[PDB]
Amino acid sequence: KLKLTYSNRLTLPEIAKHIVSPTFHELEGRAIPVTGVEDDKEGQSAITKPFALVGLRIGDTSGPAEIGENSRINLRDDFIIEFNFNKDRYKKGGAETSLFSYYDYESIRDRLFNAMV
Amino acid sequence: MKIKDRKHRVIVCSQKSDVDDNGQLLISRTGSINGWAAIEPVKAIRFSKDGVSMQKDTFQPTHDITMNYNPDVNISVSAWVYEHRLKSPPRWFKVISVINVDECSQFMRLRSRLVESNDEVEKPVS
Amino acid sequence: MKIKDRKHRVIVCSQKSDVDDNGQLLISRTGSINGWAAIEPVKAIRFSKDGVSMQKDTFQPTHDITMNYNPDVNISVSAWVYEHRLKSPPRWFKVISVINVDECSQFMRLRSRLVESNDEVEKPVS
Amino acid sequence: MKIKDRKHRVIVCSQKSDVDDNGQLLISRTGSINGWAAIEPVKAIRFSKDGVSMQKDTFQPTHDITMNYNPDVNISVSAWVYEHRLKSPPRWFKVISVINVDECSQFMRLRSRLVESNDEVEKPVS
Amino acid sequence: MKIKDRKHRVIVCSQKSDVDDNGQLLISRTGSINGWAAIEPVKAIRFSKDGVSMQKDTFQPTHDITMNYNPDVNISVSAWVYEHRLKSPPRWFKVISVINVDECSQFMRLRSRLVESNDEVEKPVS
Amino acid sequence: MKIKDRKHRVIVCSQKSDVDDNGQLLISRTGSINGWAAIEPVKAIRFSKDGVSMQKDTFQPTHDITMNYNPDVNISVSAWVYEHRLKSPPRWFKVISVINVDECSQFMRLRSRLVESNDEVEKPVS
Amino acid sequence: MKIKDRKHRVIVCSQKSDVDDNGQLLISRTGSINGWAAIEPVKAIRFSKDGVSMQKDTFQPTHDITMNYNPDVNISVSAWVYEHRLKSPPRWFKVISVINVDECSQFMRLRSRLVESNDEVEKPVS
Repeated sequence: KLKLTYSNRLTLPEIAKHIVSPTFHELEGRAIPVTGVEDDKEGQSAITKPFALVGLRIGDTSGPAEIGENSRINLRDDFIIEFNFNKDRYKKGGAETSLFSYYDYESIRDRLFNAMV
Repeated sequence: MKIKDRKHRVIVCSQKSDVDDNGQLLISRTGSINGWAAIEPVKAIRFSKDGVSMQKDTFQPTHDITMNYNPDVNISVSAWVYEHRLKSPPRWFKVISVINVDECSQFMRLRSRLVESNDEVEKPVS
Repeated sequence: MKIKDRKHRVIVCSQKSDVDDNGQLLISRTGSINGWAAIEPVKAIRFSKDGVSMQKDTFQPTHDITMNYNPDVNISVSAWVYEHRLKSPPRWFKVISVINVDECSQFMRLRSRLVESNDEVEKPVS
Repeated sequence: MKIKDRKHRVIVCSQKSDVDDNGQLLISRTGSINGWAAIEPVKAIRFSKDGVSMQKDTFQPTHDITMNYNPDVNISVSAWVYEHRLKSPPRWFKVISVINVDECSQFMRLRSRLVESNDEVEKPVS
Repeated sequence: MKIKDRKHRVIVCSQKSDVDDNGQLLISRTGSINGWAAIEPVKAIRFSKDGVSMQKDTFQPTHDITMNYNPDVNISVSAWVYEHRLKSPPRWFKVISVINVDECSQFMRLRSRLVESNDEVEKPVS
Repeated sequence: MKIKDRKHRVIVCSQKSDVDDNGQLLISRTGSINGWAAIEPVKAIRFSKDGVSMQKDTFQPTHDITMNYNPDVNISVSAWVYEHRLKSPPRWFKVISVINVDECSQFMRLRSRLVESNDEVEKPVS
Repeated sequence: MKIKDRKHRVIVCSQKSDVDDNGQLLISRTGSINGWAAIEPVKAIRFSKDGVSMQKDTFQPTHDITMNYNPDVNISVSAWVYEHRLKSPPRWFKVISVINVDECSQFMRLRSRLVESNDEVEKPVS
């Protein structure tokens, strides 16, 4: 088995290493944790496709979080997994497929959820 | 406009589309006009690994195309433009709007968005 | 363009990247084109203690680079630029977008953002 | 405004409208002023399959029409303009606003939006 | 400014207003200055059936009126302007703001908004 | 800045303020500099019945005042300007900001907002 | 740029800072470069009672300073600039960003914001 940094939660690198990389073979790795989605439209897009980023959204609390006082402490972590894929265009019958067309996400969702479960 | 300017040779096409069984949309484009034309850039471009232009806000043009005005033609939304050159790969333009050089009605100027430029581009249906 | 303008000698590179075991991102950059080029500034720069540019809005270009148009090249997102000068520290430019000087198709102009300038900068993989 | 400019021949009209039994609104256009005019484009146009302009912000003018100032006229909201040509299909303009070339009060300029251009356009009620 | 420019003859009036018994507001206007003036348009106008202007942002001026600077006059908010012409219907301007042509203090320029132009316009109280 | 320009004669004052017993604020202004100056308008004005300006966003200037630079002076927020003319009523300016014509350090230019112009204006404390 | 322009004499400094025991932030600054410079204003300023500038957004440059380009120097964020003049009080500038006049690499231009000008200004640590 693996060895976890903590007993009951996973840091983003752990996600990118153990939930994303082993499931999606399309990504030859390239499950890259990042500080946040900030340098986007011309900094990160150059990465080879397909690839997936993992980045914190905001740290938050789900209830009482008074430090020190002898009561439980609850914490929340919002993080986002963003993929990137090309487009297949099979051009059947002397006609191309349009640059915009339905793309299958249900399969990706099912695979991801099954792995998380 | 002067005669010498129109260096480029272009083919104007019309779009017909339908639906595959899988639900994805199919495009086929038919050549309708032939002639020389003059082309000017208006905006920068960013190419993906295979030259398909990447930009939001599809409605803004990038290249200006001018050719002889034709009273017997009725350009519309479904237009396109095609160009095959000596060495550089072919290219597809999408036509946005239209404008006479003036109401003198001598030359028709199109505003276009560049889409693709690579060896695999489909050539217009004759 | 005039011949005398192209003072600067540059090396154009392509990017290759992967993931370390620790999850961090590693970048490898390969020389692919070499030639003289002319450079112009467009915007001011703010240097950290080691000269790495500080600015958000990464789509903002800073320097314009012009060089001979090459029909057999297909610039794309993953481009870079490298320049080693007589005394000044090396510098890396990141290519944002491309544009022909005109559809005359003689000279290729790049829009770039400066990244680094210091002695520790790596040199392009030959 | 030199004499030779006023190439185009136009028919100015006033609108009269009412309600059908079905609730749909009916428009009738009447010819009232005759003369020559000069026309200048100001903005691009996008034509549907049958030439009816497609644009939001209906207050935006497209073509500037100039003709002789007439002190005995009271151009107002309900104005239109009609024009028939040698080969090109007829066209309807909608008048947005009016302006004297100057308070010299010699020539009346109209700001207009193009609407239709096709063979089925109704001709002004004489 | 040259002498010949001041084609137009205008009457400058002050406003006096009160309340009817019905609760509506009544306006009265008094002639106070006579002289020639020069006028220049700035913006297009949209006329209702009886030529009363129609604009939001009522503070936006349309016409600039220029005439001799008078140190003994104190133009203020309640100003107006009246003009009766050879054939054209009378017209009322409302004064938005004032400006010296320069601190040379020779000519006073007014920014104005057009209001009405028709045969029923009230003429200034003598 | 040619000599002849400085038509206007002005007095520069400093503001001293305190509180009345009723809580209302009191102003006192003391002449500190006198000399010829040149004045230029920058924006229109809208006068109340007694000529007090009507503006929000008071930080924007209206008139540009230029006079000889003085290294032994330190203009600051609390400045004012006063001007009494041959026939026109006295006027108060409020100083927004300062600027050298250039770092040549010869002429000091102020940006000011006009406040009042009427016969009842207080004259600067001698 | 011509030789004669560089009227002004300036001292370029670097900043080192630490924390007092009370929590206050202490700044000390040392001169590092000597030379002449040319200075131009870009924006008006308004002084407090002792000449410390008041400004929002705190990094919109006001004065442009130009001097000889030095390839052996690496300007960074922590820069400052000093100027002691014949009669006027000494002044501090804060360096916002840097730019070569051109990639000809002959002259270095700094975008700067003025801060202080009064007799009590600390002079650079030699």
